[PDB]
This record gives sequence, C-alpha cells and structure tokens, in this order.
Amino acid sequence: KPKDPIYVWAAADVNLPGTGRPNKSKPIDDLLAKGYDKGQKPAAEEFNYILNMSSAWVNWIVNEKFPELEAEIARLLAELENRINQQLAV
Amino acid sequence: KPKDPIYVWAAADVNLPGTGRPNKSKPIDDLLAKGYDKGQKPAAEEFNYILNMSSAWVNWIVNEKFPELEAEIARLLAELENRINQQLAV
Amino acid sequence: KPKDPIYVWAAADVNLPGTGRPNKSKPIDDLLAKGYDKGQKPAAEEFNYILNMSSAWVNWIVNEKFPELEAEIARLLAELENRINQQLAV
Repeated sequence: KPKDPIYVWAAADVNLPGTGRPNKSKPIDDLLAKGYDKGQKPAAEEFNYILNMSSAWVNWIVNEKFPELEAEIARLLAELENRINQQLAV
Repeated sequence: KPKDPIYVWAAADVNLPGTGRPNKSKPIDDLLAKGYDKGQKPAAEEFNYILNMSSAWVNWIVNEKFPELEAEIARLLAELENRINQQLAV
Repeated sequence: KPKDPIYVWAAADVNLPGTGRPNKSKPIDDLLAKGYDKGQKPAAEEFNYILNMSSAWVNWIVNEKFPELEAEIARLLAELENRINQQLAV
C-alpha cells in the first residue's frame, strides 16, 4: 500500500574511506541486549547493520515469501480440485 | 509475541516549523547503497523517513496482509467445496 | 533470502547504567506523528524503543506467523480432501 518501493539500507557491502572497514558490522550481543545510553554516540557500522537488517528482511517478506505463498495456496487448491475431478470422471 | 500495537514514526505529511519543508524525504540512492561514514552526518528528513517506511511496511504486513490472506484462504476452500458438492448432488 | 539471523534490539529490559530510567520508552504520539525536527536532541530511550518494536515484530512474523499459516493450510487441505474422498467412496 505505501507508495514507495522498499529500499534496502546499505544494500551493497564495501569499504568506507573514513573507516577503511566494511560498511556493516555486527553489534556485540551485549549492546543488542542492552542498547544505547545518554552520552553514547553510535558507530556507523552498527547503525548501517541494524538498518540493513530491518529493511532487507521486510523486503524479503514482501517480495519473496508472499508471492511464493499465494502461488502455493492457489496451486494446492487447483491440485485438490483436479484430483476430485479425476475421481468424479469415473 | 509483541505486546503493544505498532505505531508509525512521523506519520503525518506536513512542513516542519523549523524547516518549512516536508517532514520526510527519500535519501539519495548513493547514500542508500553505502550508508553513513565517520565524517558524514545524518539529516532529520532521512532519519524520519527510514523509520516511517519501516513502521508503515510493518503495519501493511501485520494488520493488512495476513487478515486478507486468511479470508482468501477460507473463501477458496468454501468455493471449492460448493463446486464439488453441486456435482455430488447431481 | 537474507543471511542475517535477525535479533531483537535492546532485548533486555533494565534501567540504564547511568540513568535510573528504563532503557526503552514509547515516544509521545506528538513526536510520532511529526518526527525529529531541526535542533532536537534524540534520546536513546526512543531509539531503543522503536528498534525493539521493529525487530520483535519482524522476527515474530518470520518465525511464528508463517509456520502457523502453513500448518493451517495443510490441515485444511487434508481435511477437505478427506471429506470428498469419503463421500465419493460412499
């Protein structure tokens, strides 16, 4: 419904001149459980990684899982109807 | 399961008092491809837009897609049963 | 499919080490409808809360809601097939 195609944040993986490191790095699990506090300022890698997570997975849900699922349910119904059709034919 | 309803971030589409410009804007594609670096700094518009997109798509998945998919699933089976039972009665 | 095994951000619910307040808090709807404006100072509370909401709602859908729907589809199809099989056997 929303009028903008889902854009995956930091889709590409590359080195940044500022850091020299990959654009995305996994936050340490301590931070994942805890989060930030006043005074902390995020590192770019963790920010990019989190946004890429939350965008790529929504993209997957919308464009891969569902288009698969409607097709699968339709095919299931069609095959059940077909089987009952051979059963009736006799 | 999550315990609270899913609110949208920056739901409204209005000119901010501080800026006088729309509260949301698409980040430039180049920035999406790589994300922020050490020196680069976030703008308010992009920051709001990312979260708004995430929350809106989460709404569209949860409160819209599954209910209508379930309704379609029920309807398909009902129509198939009706079609079969017509012939069976015949 | 995404390679990331999604994780819940700020999954732990405890007061901040440097501040007695909780690590998460729902932003006032006033801000939710508008979004951060120029010169505002984001607080870790709201960022953590929104990330928690997004991550939890993503993983719930990914890991629970889809298997449930698939199981329901399978059971419905099996039972529907069985009904007509029995009736045609009669």
